[PDB]
Amino acid sequence: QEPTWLTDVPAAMEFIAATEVAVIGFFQDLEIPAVPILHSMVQKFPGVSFGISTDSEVLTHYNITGNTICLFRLVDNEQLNLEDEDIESIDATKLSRFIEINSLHMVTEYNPVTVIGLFNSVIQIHLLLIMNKASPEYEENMHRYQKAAKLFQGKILFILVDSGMKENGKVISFFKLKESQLPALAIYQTLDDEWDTLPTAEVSVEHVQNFCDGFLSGK
Repeated sequence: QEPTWLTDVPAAMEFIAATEVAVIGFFQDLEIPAVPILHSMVQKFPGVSFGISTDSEVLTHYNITGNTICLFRLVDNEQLNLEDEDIESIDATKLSRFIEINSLHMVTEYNPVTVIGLFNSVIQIHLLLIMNKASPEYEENMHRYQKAAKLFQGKILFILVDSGMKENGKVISFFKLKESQLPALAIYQTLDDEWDTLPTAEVSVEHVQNFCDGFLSGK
């Protein structure tokens, strides 16, 4: 596949808004390795919209000064730049990992890569839904979790922790929760120590919303 050409500001915003995660190359000239490198990511990241613009007014709207590749994401309205020497010495693996790390969605799956992205968002409150992907109720619970995530966008990053995976045993045990108590919610702060849990949760929008609104209270 190939990146979509972006010729004006309304076309660019629309392109970025149509997708939870967009990656756009903003170039003052196409004679740099960033362009084919950017092209090569498309087939690799099927869940990302790739665009490209040389248009002056586009670059200006996004406050671009010189060759920059940006990742945009709905969930926290972020715009992350790969600029200057990052882009000068850009290779595919560095762009690849940058996209992996920072591809946060309305609900992001938890793994050691995404957690880096999650911890570096301006949003400092994280919610975990800890349950097993092989549960009967996984789909329904997840849909409802997605619905509640919309209610708190800009405020809380909704995350899924698949308890069906060994790697996640330690994160689950930090919150003093056991397998038999799942599905459960755990909410915490990136810069502060307080957290809370809702063991044996019913994952209804109302329950999730109440749990979040309680945590947000006062802070």
